[PDB]
Amino acid sequence: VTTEILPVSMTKTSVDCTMYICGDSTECSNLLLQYGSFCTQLNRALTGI
Amino acid sequence: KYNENGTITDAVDCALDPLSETKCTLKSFTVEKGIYQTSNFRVQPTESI
Ligand SMILES: *[C@@H]1O[C@H](CO)[C@@H](O)[C@H](O)[C@H]1NC(C)=O
Repeated sequence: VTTEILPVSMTKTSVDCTMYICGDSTECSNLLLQYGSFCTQLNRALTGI
Repeated sequence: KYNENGTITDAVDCALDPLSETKCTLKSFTVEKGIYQTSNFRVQPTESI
C-alpha cells in the first residue's frame, strides 16, 4: 500500500483593497478613486479564486 | 440609466437597501441569482477622546 498526497484547495482569502490601502481615511479614499477600477478589479480576481 | 435618446429613464440609489447596493456594485439594473459581496460593515465612533 502506497500513499499519494495531493492538494486540492487554497485558503479562501479575500482582501478588501480599500480598507487595505486607505483604512478609515476619507481623504485617502478620494485619491484612491482616481485610479478607477484598479481596486475593484483586484477584489474581483480574489473572489474568482 | 440613459436610454438610446440620452434621457435618464431610471436610477439606483446605491444606499437605499442591500439589493440596490448589489445593483450599484455590479453596475446593472438586473441581478442574477447568487451571492455578491458589496460592502463592508463598520462600527462608527461615538466619542472623541
Ligand atoms: C427617441 O425619440 C423618438 C422620437 O423622435 C421616439 O419615437 C423614440 O421612441 C425615442 N426613444 C426612446 C428610447 O425613448
